[PDB]
Amino acid sequence: SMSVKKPKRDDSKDLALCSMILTEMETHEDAWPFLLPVNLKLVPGYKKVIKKPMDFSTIREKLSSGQYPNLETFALDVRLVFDNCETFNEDDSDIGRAGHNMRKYFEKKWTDTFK
Repeated sequence: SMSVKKPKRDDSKDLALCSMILTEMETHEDAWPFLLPVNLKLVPGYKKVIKKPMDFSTIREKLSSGQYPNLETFALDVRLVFDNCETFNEDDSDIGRAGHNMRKYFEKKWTDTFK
């Protein structure tokens, strides 16, 4: 509360470490469904159904231009990528499996880096 603060957690490496994690996700073999925005002209249903589209390229631009105020807003956009994938794709499809694999990959790097 006012003039009463918890000890200062060092956040000075967060930017660099989120960039490294994002690099690792970009270079995973199963990243191909997620590298670029879904083409809303060519994919029927996507625009109406997925209220907040997200992809790795868009996360990378936001990261590079100071649009994440902290590491939790970064993790929210990564998870949005996988939540959207589950909304639109069957679990037993190549894309559906890609999304489960990538979420698992991400959540392990996140825990090992920050928890």
